Amino acid sequence: MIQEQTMLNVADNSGARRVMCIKVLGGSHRRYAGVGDIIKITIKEAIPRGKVKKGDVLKAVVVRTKKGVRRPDGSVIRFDGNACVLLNNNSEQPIGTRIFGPVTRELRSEKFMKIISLAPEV
Amino acid sequence: MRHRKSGRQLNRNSSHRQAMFRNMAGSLVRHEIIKTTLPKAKELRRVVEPLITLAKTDSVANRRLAFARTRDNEIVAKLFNELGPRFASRAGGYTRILKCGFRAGDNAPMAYIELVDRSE
Amino acid sequence: SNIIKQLEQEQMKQDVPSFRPGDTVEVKVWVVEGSKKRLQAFEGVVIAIRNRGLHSAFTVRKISNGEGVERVFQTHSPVVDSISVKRRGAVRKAKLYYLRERTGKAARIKERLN
Amino acid sequence: AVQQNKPTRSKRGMRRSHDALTAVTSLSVDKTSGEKHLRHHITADGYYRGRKVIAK
Amino acid sequence: MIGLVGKKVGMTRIFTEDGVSIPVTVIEVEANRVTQVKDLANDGYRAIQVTTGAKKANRVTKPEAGHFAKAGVEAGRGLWEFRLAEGEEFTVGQSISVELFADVKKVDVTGTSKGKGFAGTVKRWNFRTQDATHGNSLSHRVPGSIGQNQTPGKVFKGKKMAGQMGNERVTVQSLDVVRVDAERNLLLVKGAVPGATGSDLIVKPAVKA
RNA sequence: AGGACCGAACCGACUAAUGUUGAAAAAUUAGCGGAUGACUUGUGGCUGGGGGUGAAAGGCCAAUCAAACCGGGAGAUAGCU
RNA sequence: ACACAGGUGGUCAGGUAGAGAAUACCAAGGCGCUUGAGAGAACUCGGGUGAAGGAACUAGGCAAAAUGGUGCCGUAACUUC
RNA sequence: AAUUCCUUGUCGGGUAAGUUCCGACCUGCACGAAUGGCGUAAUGAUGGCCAGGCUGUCUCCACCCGAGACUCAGUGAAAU
RNA sequence: CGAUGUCGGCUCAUCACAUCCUGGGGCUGAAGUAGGUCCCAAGGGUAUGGCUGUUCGCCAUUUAAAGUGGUACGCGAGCUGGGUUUAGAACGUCGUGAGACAGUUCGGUCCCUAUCUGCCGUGGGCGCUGGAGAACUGAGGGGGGCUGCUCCUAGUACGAGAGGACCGGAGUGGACGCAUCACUGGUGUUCGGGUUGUCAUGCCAAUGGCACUGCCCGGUAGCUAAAUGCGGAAGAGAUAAGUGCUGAAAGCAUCUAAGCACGAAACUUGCCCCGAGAUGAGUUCUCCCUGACCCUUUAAGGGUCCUGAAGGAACGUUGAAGACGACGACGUUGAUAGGCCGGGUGUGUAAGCGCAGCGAUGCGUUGAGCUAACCGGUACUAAUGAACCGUGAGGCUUAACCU
Ligand SMILES: [Mg+2]
Ligand SMILES: [Mg+2]
Ligand SMILES: [Mg+2]
Ligand SMILES: [Mg+2]
Ligand SMILES: [Mg+2]
Ligand SMILES: [Mg+2]
Ligand SMILES: [Mg+2]
Ligand SMILES: [Mg+2]
Ligand SMILES: [Mg+2]
Ligand SMILES: [Mg+2]
Ligand SMILES: [Mg+2]
Ligand SMILES: [Mg+2]
Ligand SMILES: [Mg+2]
Ligand SMILES: [Mg+2]
Ligand SMILES: [Mg+2]
Ligand SMILES: [Mg+2]
Ligand SMILES: [Mg+2]
Ligand SMILES: [Mg+2]
Ligand SMILES: [Mg+2]
Ligand SMILES: [Mg+2]
Ligand SMILES: [Mg+2]
Ligand SMILES: [Mg+2]
Ligand SMILES: [Mg+2]
Ligand SMILES: [Mg+2]
Ligand SMILES: [Mg+2]
Ligand SMILES: [Mg+2]
Ligand SMILES: [Mg+2]
Ligand SMILES: [Mg+2]
Ligand SMILES: [Mg+2]
Ligand SMILES: [Mg+2]
Ligand SMILES: [Mg+2]
Ligand SMILES: [Mg+2]
Ligand SMILES: [Mg+2]
Ligand SMILES: [Mg+2]
Ligand SMILES: [Mg+2]
Ligand SMILES: [Mg+2]
Ligand SMILES: [Mg+2]
Ligand SMILES: [Mg+2]
Ligand SMILES: [Mg+2]
Ligand SMILES: [Mg+2]
Ligand SMILES: [Mg+2]
Ligand SMILES: [Mg+2]
Ligand SMILES: [Mg+2]
Ligand SMILES: [Mg+2]
Ligand SMILES: [Mg+2]
Ligand SMILES: [Mg+2]
Ligand SMILES: [Mg+2]
Ligand SMILES: [Mg+2]
Ligand SMILES: [Mg+2]
Repeated sequence: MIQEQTMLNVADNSGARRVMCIKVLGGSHRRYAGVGDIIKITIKEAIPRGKVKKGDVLKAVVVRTKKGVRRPDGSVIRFDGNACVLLNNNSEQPIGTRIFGPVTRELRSEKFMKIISLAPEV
Repeated sequence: MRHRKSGRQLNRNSSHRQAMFRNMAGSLVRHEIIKTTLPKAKELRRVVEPLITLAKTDSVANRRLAFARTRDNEIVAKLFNELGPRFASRAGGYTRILKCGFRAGDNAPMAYIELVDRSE
Repeated sequence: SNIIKQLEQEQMKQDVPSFRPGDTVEVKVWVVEGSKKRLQAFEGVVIAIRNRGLHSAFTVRKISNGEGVERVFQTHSPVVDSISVKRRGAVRKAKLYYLRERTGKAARIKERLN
Repeated sequence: AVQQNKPTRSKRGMRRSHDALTAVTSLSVDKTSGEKHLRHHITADGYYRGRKVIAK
Repeated sequence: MIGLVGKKVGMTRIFTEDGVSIPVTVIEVEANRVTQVKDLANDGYRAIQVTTGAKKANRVTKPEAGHFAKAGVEAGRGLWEFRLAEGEEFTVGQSISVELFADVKKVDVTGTSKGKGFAGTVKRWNFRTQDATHGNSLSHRVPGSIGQNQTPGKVFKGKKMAGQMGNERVTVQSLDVVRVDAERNLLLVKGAVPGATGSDLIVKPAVKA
């Protein structure tokens, strides 16, 4: 349930530490991104020698949210914070090379197969 | 918007309702019959009859509880000592309403509510 | 309603082992890992139980790699292969939601032992 | 918001088209005391359906 | 084909072998008993009329009882007509079971939606509320402006305004039939249907593919 | 020690909602400034209308004030309605 | 103008908690405010709580929400010290 | 610039994006020395701008407790 | 000019089409992809932000698109009051000065209880020709009508290659709408618990009152969205622009003159809702009523006596029905409501007693006690025969049967 102005932690060695969502892509007037949806972010905080720098503007797939994900049997998987993984603009595809914290199987998404293949849990 | 909701707000707030019905189960019990508006009478049955029920079992717990509601020992004396054993074998409906016309000063529908045997 | 019970309890499990909020359970859950069905383990503290017949459920909280993961299971879903009590927990409160405001050390809950 | 023209007496009439009261037609007489009373209501001497309930 | 009348029992769920929770509306479908057939000849159209359930005799009227009597079926809570369709044929007194649907696959379900009483514009029409704050005077949930100016100089018919919402006929189309159990008078359809628990429903095979 | 600080009474009146045929011809409620000082208040006194008084706004001078109120000139005058 | 939510100087200062004449609860004393009875629609007023988000509102964070005590530790620029 | 018309001047900063803000430039339409000039610690219910927290301000509204509204009884207005 | 308040915003919209997107089509300096231009088309759809009072604009980032206009430059008895914005004040500039600016700057009261029209809801009356209960037919009216992306066909047609389709099919989304409460949650001042301060119930223990429900932690039913189900259609008809067949007028040509085939989100249908006050008041099924008298201007006349059905309605118990009316359930041959029993659920181990400890407090009895609107049962309580309204066989004419 991410929207414009939402802050997210990063889930990769991209160097971004805090990003802010400035657009929920994927449809006119579309209001929320969650599950594994692709938002557009600006970067509010990065480390000193990272692959990205603060004030950069690219995209990211969201991979963890406080709202979580429902499953075919009713159950829910929630997360304590909201996290995404930076993708570069004209390719989606992740900038980082490693992934942190758990991710959900919804990512099965062909193009995010990498993310799951990295990344500790679920 | 009410759907399936019980309980009558009697144009009061929660505490006041509680105070009044406490103050009025004690009345009906003391006098075995009292005259009130019809709505209050109908609600009274929900406060009072479960005191009676409670009194069908004498125990230090139940008396104390009875005292928590009511907060008056004469009355918790009467349930338990008299009323509990009266209604010992009757399953509920310890009370009965008799409608009885209209209040002069404001036209409120009145009714007597009385214990089912009185004699008093 | 009498029909509905008929329908519901003919769909309920008759071996949900006992547990209570504070307990630490390991839930084994069927999942399709790529091409494979296979059991998979989720272990954490039961911080809430919703008791409602076929709809009964429990929320199991667990600190995965630095931050929390809560999942609520649907006690009677075929997805839930088995439930196991790894440690009897001693708390007093139906819903242990205060543990969210707790990290690592303050999070710990006495063992029940008894 | 107030009227621009005075409404007519006829209109006053029509508006009161529905405030006739209705007389009751439900009085019954108690079998055991012969006082009138409304259906399902007690009598003024406290009779109801023959038995003398109340007693005030 | 024709449809039956039933009662909305409640909702629950059917868990599926492969870990899916299908949410279902439990509809009771006691046998429907034909109380009148109609044809071109006599009525100008073909259809069955049916009753279902039972009615306290003291609450059946002379006229109703007359009618029921004729078809020689016992009174039900009501009567409902289903349009016959060139081919379909039925006889007075015939009993129709829920097994009518043993297939069909989807069904349209009609009920009388729960009753929300006098609803304002926000609820009834999803009107979006004004500022709570910033100066608003007695105008949060109010409905805004309702016209233009001299031109119209009136309000247009069908204007979205506050009033009764709920408690009207509503159809919900193409719901999956999940189960048909005649022995039990059960029709399980996937998803919620109109009306509070206990009220009448009409199930017809879904008209749309 | 202090036209010192925080803060009740007391003095005030920055914001908002309510009220606007008001509970009230200026207020209520929540917040707000001063609160030993150029403070605040009781009683009585003095200044009078081209006059007063004014840490000055044309403020205030009995629900009012770029000239009070009352009575008079007076039926001012009204090429206007 | 009203049996008007306004205005009106002074004196008195009980108990518990409290720095306190704040504040909560009480004592003495005084009161329930001169239409009531029911309903539990919209909408208005006054409050409580609110998933995820967190100023994206708006002229403006207006309004809310938030902070809030005591004692230690400890506090930058700048400075008329 | 409480002063600048042209003007959202130009450049820099801050923002994802800043007709405002800050720092600069000097082309001051039309600053300037007790009609005081330029500074200035502290003070300020003073104006402008940023940020942390905070939130129903907002996405986008839900639910609940209360005074009206609504029904009965009594009284009984108003503008026009 | 004895008052037609205003820029922008908010809310709500409604038309036009000179069409922004989606649809059809002609030409193209159209290979494909993607464009250009024009014709047809108004069914639906048609952005959030930074800055500024702004509209606009510029900028950032979306989108299929971010249309242009009219509606007192739509909309202040609907909100706002930033701009405009009287009275205070200041700068600059003008003026000897009072002052002034169509320069700037800081501050700065937005009334109105709806009679009529209109509109949204909802009743009462009468009518529909004896009266009544139903179920209908369907004239008419309203709703709805949007679209991305991926996959197949196919790396195919096309192309030197880059790239990359038409037609058709399959999925899965966005926004929107409806319903629903099963799930996930919110709330849940009527359920349970903890706790601060104080007062009371003599005291202890145990309780209750007040302090925003004192403050909090949870939470049943219900309501509910963020929750989960469904929708937009396919099809059919007649068309627009357009593409054509046959074909003369005009030995040819010609889509047209006669004749014929096609052709779009527009139209009529198909889908949903209302719907016989459709006074052109329709149809079908069922139900009820089988006494006499008097008078007058003697006629579809007025009255009286007796009668009083079907049904309506009343009264009570009431409802996921509700402002009130209304609608539904039930009224003893009874589950309608309350109570009562059992169960669930919530809370989370009451009180009391005992044991340990100096004590706070622990442990045991104990998953205890309590537990609303819930589920399954149960006549204990309340739903008394009755009253009232509505009648007593139903006009004339013609026709077809019928004696
Ligand atoms: Mg109920
Ligand atoms: Mg009242
Ligand atoms: Mg309702
Ligand atoms: Mg809004
Ligand atoms: Mg106001
Ligand atoms: Mg308001
Ligand atoms: Mg006109
Ligand atoms: Mg001082
Ligand atoms: Mg104040
Ligand atoms: Mg002070
Ligand atoms: Mg004096
Ligand atoms: Mg004055
Ligand atoms: Mg003069
Ligand atoms: Mg004079
Ligand atoms: Mg003279
Ligand atoms: Mg004169
Ligand atoms: Mg008084
Ligand atoms: Mg007074
Ligand atoms: Mg005090
Ligand atoms: Mg009183
Ligand atoms: Mg709050
Ligand atoms: Mg919230
Ligand atoms: Mg939160
Ligand atoms: Mg934050
Ligand atoms: Mg904005
Ligand atoms: Mg903004
Ligand atoms: Mg504020
Ligand atoms: Mg506050
Ligand atoms: Mg500057
Ligand atoms: Mg900003
Ligand atoms: Mg100067
Ligand atoms: Mg100076
Ligand atoms: Mg209320
Ligand atoms: Mg009245
Ligand atoms: Mg006027
Ligand atoms: Mg056109
Ligand atoms: Mg051209
Ligand atoms: Mg205008
Ligand atoms: Mg106004
Ligand atoms: Mg201004
Ligand atoms: Mg709930
Ligand atoms: Mg004690
Ligand atoms: Mg008290
Ligand atoms: Mg209270
Ligand atoms: Mg030819
Ligand atoms: Mg219909
Ligand atoms: Mg129980
Ligand atoms: Mg039951
Ligand atoms: Mg007769």
